[PDB]
Amino acid sequence: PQITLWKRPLVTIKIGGQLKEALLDTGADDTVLEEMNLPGRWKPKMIGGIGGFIKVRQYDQILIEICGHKAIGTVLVGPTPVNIIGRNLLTQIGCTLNF
Amino acid sequence: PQITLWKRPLVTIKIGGQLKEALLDTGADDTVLEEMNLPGRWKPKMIGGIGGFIKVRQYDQILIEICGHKAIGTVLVGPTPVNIIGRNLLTQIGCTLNF
Ligand SMILES: CC(NC(=O)OCc1ccccc1)C(=O)N[C@H](C(=O)N[C@@H](Cc1ccccc1)[C@@H](O)[C@H](O)[C@H](Cc1ccccc1)NC(=O)[C@@H](NC(=O)C(C)NC(=O)OCc1ccccc1)C(C)C)C(C)C
Ligand SMILES: C[C@H]1CCCC[C@@H]1O
Ligand SMILES: [K+]
Ligand SMILES: [K+]
Repeated sequence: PQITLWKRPLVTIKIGGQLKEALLDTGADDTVLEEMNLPGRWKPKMIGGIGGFIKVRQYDQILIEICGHKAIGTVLVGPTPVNIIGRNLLTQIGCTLNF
Repeated sequence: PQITLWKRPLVTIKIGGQLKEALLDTGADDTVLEEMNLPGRWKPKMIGGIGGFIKVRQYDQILIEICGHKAIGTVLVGPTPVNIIGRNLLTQIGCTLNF
Protein backbone atom coordinates (compact mmCIF):
# COMPACT_ATOMS: atom_id res chain seq x y z
CA PRO A 1 0.00 0.00 0.00
CA GLN A 2 0.82 3.71 -0.19
CA ILE A 3 -0.42 5.54 2.95
CA THR A 4 -0.71 9.28 3.01
CA LEU A 5 -0.53 11.25 6.25
CA TRP A 6 -3.64 13.46 6.10
CA LYS A 7 -5.22 11.17 8.68
CA ARG A 8 -3.35 8.91 11.19
CA PRO A 9 -1.80 5.90 9.46
CA LEU A 10 -4.01 3.27 11.01
CA VAL A 11 -4.12 -0.20 9.60
CA THR A 12 -5.49 -3.61 10.58
CA ILE A 13 -3.08 -6.01 12.22
CA LYS A 14 -3.77 -9.58 13.39
CA ILE A 15 -2.04 -11.23 16.38
CA GLY A 16 -3.12 -14.53 18.02
CA GLY A 17 -6.09 -14.68 15.62
CA GLN A 18 -7.38 -11.30 16.87
CA LEU A 19 -7.73 -8.31 14.46
CA LYS A 20 -6.70 -4.95 16.07
CA GLU A 21 -6.21 -1.43 14.74
CA ALA A 22 -2.62 -0.08 14.98
CA LEU A 23 -0.57 3.03 14.05
CA LEU A 24 2.28 2.77 11.59
CA ASP A 25 4.81 4.84 13.52
CA THR A 26 8.18 5.85 12.18
CA GLY A 27 8.94 7.66 15.48
CA ALA A 28 8.87 4.42 17.50
CA ASP A 29 11.99 2.19 17.75
CA ASP A 30 9.78 -0.66 19.04
CA THR A 31 6.21 -1.98 18.57
CA VAL A 32 4.02 -1.51 21.63
CA LEU A 33 0.56 -3.10 21.95
CA GLU A 34 -2.21 -2.30 24.36
CA GLU A 35 -2.80 -4.76 27.19
CA MET A 36 -3.53 -8.21 25.91
CA ASN A 37 -2.42 -11.81 26.53
CA LEU A 38 0.55 -13.25 24.71
CA PRO A 39 2.37 -16.58 25.01
CA GLY A 40 5.69 -17.55 26.55
CA ARG A 41 7.89 -15.69 29.01
CA TRP A 42 8.51 -11.92 28.93
CA LYS A 43 11.36 -9.70 30.13
CA PRO A 44 11.13 -6.14 31.50
CA LYS A 45 11.73 -3.07 29.38
CA MET A 46 11.32 0.69 29.97
CA ILE A 47 10.46 2.95 27.07
CA GLY A 48 10.39 6.68 26.94
CA GLY A 49 8.01 8.94 25.09
CA ILE A 50 6.74 12.46 25.24
CA GLY A 51 5.41 12.36 28.79
CA GLY A 52 8.19 10.28 30.37
CA PHE A 53 8.77 6.57 30.88
CA ILE A 54 6.64 3.51 31.26
CA LYS A 55 7.46 -0.19 32.04
CA VAL A 56 6.37 -2.76 29.46
CA ARG A 57 6.62 -6.50 28.95
CA GLN A 58 8.92 -7.64 26.19
CA TYR A 59 7.90 -10.73 24.20
CA ASP A 60 10.23 -12.11 21.58
CA GLN A 61 9.55 -13.94 18.27
CA ILE A 62 5.95 -13.13 18.17
CA LEU A 63 3.82 -13.69 14.97
CA ILE A 64 2.03 -10.60 13.69
CA GLU A 65 0.39 -9.73 10.40
CA ILE A 66 0.32 -6.11 9.40
CA CYS A 67 -2.00 -5.23 6.44
CA GLY A 68 -1.49 -8.83 5.32
CA HIS A 69 2.31 -8.97 5.58
CA LYS A 70 3.62 -11.45 8.15
CA ALA A 71 6.31 -10.29 10.50
CA ILE A 72 7.97 -12.23 13.36
CA GLY A 73 9.68 -10.21 16.04
CA THR A 74 9.70 -8.32 19.34
CA VAL A 75 6.46 -6.96 20.64
CA LEU A 76 6.12 -4.93 23.86
CA VAL A 77 2.89 -4.95 25.76
CA GLY A 78 1.80 -2.49 28.35
CA PRO A 79 0.05 0.77 29.09
CA THR A 80 0.14 2.47 25.71
CA PRO A 81 -3.09 4.16 24.57
CA VAL A 82 -2.75 3.00 20.99
CA ASN A 83 -1.25 -0.06 19.33
CA ILE A 84 1.93 1.17 17.76
CA ILE A 85 3.84 -0.57 15.03
CA GLY A 86 7.46 0.47 15.26
CA ARG A 87 10.49 0.42 13.07
CA ASN A 88 11.43 -3.07 14.21
CA LEU A 89 8.39 -4.45 12.28
CA LEU A 90 8.04 -1.72 9.57
CA THR A 91 11.45 -2.85 8.35
CA GLN A 92 10.35 -6.48 8.09
CA ILE A 93 7.35 -5.52 5.98
CA GLY A 94 9.58 -3.38 3.68
CA CYS A 95 8.05 -0.05 4.78
CA THR A 96 9.82 3.19 3.77
CA LEU A 97 9.13 6.89 3.91
CA ASN A 98 9.20 8.61 0.53
CA PHE A 99 9.00 12.22 -0.68
CA PRO B 1 14.19 10.70 -1.32
CA GLN B 2 13.49 7.18 0.07
CA ILE B 3 14.10 6.81 3.83
CA THR B 4 14.60 3.30 5.21
CA LEU B 5 13.62 2.53 8.79
CA TRP B 6 16.58 0.48 10.12
CA LYS B 7 17.54 3.64 12.02
CA ARG B 8 15.57 6.60 13.27
CA PRO B 9 14.45 8.79 10.26
CA LEU B 10 16.47 11.86 11.36
CA VAL B 11 16.79 14.78 8.92
CA THR B 12 18.11 18.30 8.93
CA ILE B 13 15.48 21.06 9.20
CA LYS B 14 15.77 24.90 9.16
CA ILE B 15 13.46 26.98 11.31
CA GLY B 16 13.73 30.54 12.68
CA GLY B 17 17.10 30.75 10.86
CA GLN B 18 18.47 27.75 12.85
CA LEU B 19 19.50 24.29 11.66
CA LYS B 20 18.17 21.47 13.77
CA GLU B 21 17.95 17.68 13.48
CA ALA B 22 14.36 16.29 13.71
CA LEU B 23 12.61 12.95 13.47
CA LEU B 24 10.17 12.28 10.59
CA ASP B 25 7.31 10.93 12.69
CA THR B 26 4.15 9.32 11.18
CA GLY B 27 2.86 8.64 14.70
CA ALA B 28 2.80 12.35 15.70
CA ASP B 29 -0.37 14.39 14.89
CA ASP B 30 1.61 17.68 15.48
CA THR B 31 5.20 18.93 15.07
CA VAL B 32 6.97 19.50 18.45
CA LEU B 33 10.41 21.07 18.82
CA GLU B 34 12.69 21.75 21.73
CA GLU B 35 12.39 25.12 23.48
CA MET B 36 12.98 28.09 21.16
CA ASN B 37 11.47 31.43 20.53
CA LEU B 38 9.53 31.79 17.30
CA PRO B 39 7.91 34.87 15.74
CA GLY B 40 4.37 35.79 16.55
CA ARG B 41 2.03 35.04 19.38
CA TRP B 42 1.59 31.64 21.03
CA LYS B 43 -1.07 29.84 23.08
CA PRO B 44 -0.73 26.90 25.57
CA LYS B 45 -1.50 23.34 24.47
CA MET B 46 -1.24 19.86 26.06
CA ILE B 47 0.02 17.01 24.03
CA GLY B 48 -0.01 13.36 25.11
CA GLY B 49 2.06 10.34 24.40
CA ILE B 50 3.87 7.43 25.97
CA GLY B 51 4.13 8.53 29.62
CA GLY B 52 1.39 11.11 29.70
CA PHE B 53 1.04 14.77 28.82
CA ILE B 54 3.35 17.80 28.55
CA LYS B 55 2.46 21.50 28.24
CA VAL B 56 3.78 23.11 25.01
CA ARG B 57 3.56 26.55 23.27
CA GLN B 58 1.73 26.68 19.96
CA TYR B 59 2.89 28.91 17.14
CA ASP B 60 0.88 29.25 13.88
CA GLN B 61 2.02 29.96 10.26
CA ILE B 62 5.56 28.94 10.86
CA LEU B 63 7.82 28.43 7.87
CA ILE B 64 10.13 25.45 7.98
CA GLU B 65 12.40 23.69 5.56
CA ILE B 66 12.43 19.90 5.86
CA CYS B 67 15.28 18.41 3.90
CA GLY B 68 15.16 21.44 1.68
CA HIS B 69 11.40 21.16 1.09
CA LYS B 70 9.47 24.22 2.26
CA ALA B 71 6.33 23.86 4.34
CA ILE B 72 4.25 26.05 6.59
CA GLY B 73 2.08 25.18 9.57
CA THR B 74 1.63 25.03 13.31
CA VAL B 75 4.74 24.27 15.34
CA LEU B 76 4.61 23.45 19.07
CA VAL B 77 7.51 24.29 21.40
CA GLY B 78 8.30 22.63 24.74
CA PRO B 79 10.20 19.98 26.78
CA THR B 80 10.49 17.30 24.15
CA PRO B 81 13.62 15.10 24.19
CA VAL B 82 13.66 14.89 20.37
CA ASN B 83 12.50 17.33 17.68
CA ILE B 84 9.55 15.77 16.01
CA ILE B 85 8.13 16.61 12.53
CA GLY B 86 4.52 15.55 12.69
CA ARG B 87 1.93 14.67 10.01
CA ASN B 88 0.80 18.34 9.81
CA LEU B 89 4.10 19.07 8.00
CA LEU B 90 4.85 15.63 6.57
CA THR B 91 1.72 16.08 4.41
CA GLN B 92 3.17 19.36 2.86
CA ILE B 93 6.38 17.81 1.73
CA GLY B 94 4.46 14.96 0.05
CA CYS B 95 5.60 12.34 2.63
CA THR B 96 4.07 8.81 2.38
CA LEU B 97 4.55 5.32 3.83
CA ASN B 98 5.18 2.71 1.18
CA PHE B 99 5.30 -1.13 1.39
C1 LIG C 1 12.55 4.10 22.47
C2 LIG C 1 12.03 5.44 22.05
N1 LIG C 1 12.60 6.55 22.33
C3 LIG C 1 13.83 6.83 22.83
O1 LIG C 1 14.82 7.11 22.14
O2 LIG C 1 14.09 6.81 24.15
C4 LIG C 1 15.09 7.72 24.69
C5 LIG C 1 14.51 8.82 25.55
C6 LIG C 1 13.19 8.79 26.00
C7 LIG C 1 12.65 9.81 26.78
C8 LIG C 1 13.44 10.89 27.15
C9 LIG C 1 14.76 10.93 26.70
C10 LIG C 1 15.29 9.91 25.91
C11 LIG C 1 10.76 5.36 21.24
O3 LIG C 1 10.87 4.63 20.14
N2 LIG C 1 9.71 5.88 21.72
C12 LIG C 1 8.36 5.85 21.14
C13 LIG C 1 7.78 7.25 21.19
O4 LIG C 1 7.09 7.73 22.23
N3 LIG C 1 7.90 8.03 20.17
C14 LIG C 1 7.44 9.43 20.29
C15 LIG C 1 8.52 10.40 19.79
C16 LIG C 1 9.69 10.22 20.71
C17 LIG C 1 10.86 9.62 20.24
C18 LIG C 1 11.89 9.46 21.16
C19 LIG C 1 11.71 9.89 22.48
C20 LIG C 1 10.53 10.47 22.93
C21 LIG C 1 9.49 10.64 22.03
C22 LIG C 1 6.52 9.46 19.11
O5 LIG C 1 6.83 10.34 18.36
C23 LIG C 1 5.40 8.52 18.78
O6 LIG C 1 5.31 8.59 17.34
C24 LIG C 1 4.22 8.71 19.68
C25 LIG C 1 3.32 7.51 19.59
C26 LIG C 1 1.97 7.66 20.21
C27 LIG C 1 0.90 7.99 19.38
C28 LIG C 1 -0.32 8.12 20.05
C29 LIG C 1 -0.47 7.92 21.42
C30 LIG C 1 0.61 7.59 22.23
C31 LIG C 1 1.82 7.47 21.58
N4 LIG C 1 3.64 9.99 19.26
C32 LIG C 1 3.35 10.91 20.09
O7 LIG C 1 3.50 10.76 21.39
C33 LIG C 1 2.78 12.26 19.64
N5 LIG C 1 1.53 12.47 20.34
C34 LIG C 1 0.52 12.79 19.59
O8 LIG C 1 0.59 12.84 18.26
C35 LIG C 1 -0.81 13.05 20.18
C36 LIG C 1 -1.61 14.33 20.08
N6 LIG C 1 -1.23 12.02 20.79
C37 LIG C 1 -2.24 11.48 21.47
O9 LIG C 1 -3.26 11.15 20.89
O10 LIG C 1 -2.16 11.24 22.79
C38 LIG C 1 -3.16 10.38 23.40
C39 LIG C 1 -2.95 9.90 24.81
C40 LIG C 1 -3.96 9.20 25.45
C41 LIG C 1 -3.73 8.76 26.74
C42 LIG C 1 -2.55 9.03 27.42
C43 LIG C 1 -1.56 9.74 26.79
C44 LIG C 1 -1.78 10.16 25.49
C45 LIG C 1 3.71 13.43 19.89
C46 LIG C 1 5.07 13.17 19.25
C47 LIG C 1 3.14 14.81 19.53
C48 LIG C 1 7.48 4.71 21.70
C49 LIG C 1 6.01 4.77 21.32
C50 LIG C 1 8.05 3.30 21.52
C1 LIG D 1 11.93 31.14 7.19
C2 LIG D 1 12.53 29.98 8.00
C3 LIG D 1 11.97 28.64 7.51
C4 LIG D 1 12.43 28.33 6.09
C5 LIG D 1 13.95 28.27 5.98
C6 LIG D 1 14.61 29.54 6.53
C7 LIG D 1 14.06 30.00 7.88
O1 LIG D 1 14.68 29.36 9.00
K1 LIG E 1 5.53 10.32 -1.71
K1 LIG F 1 8.93 0.37 0.47
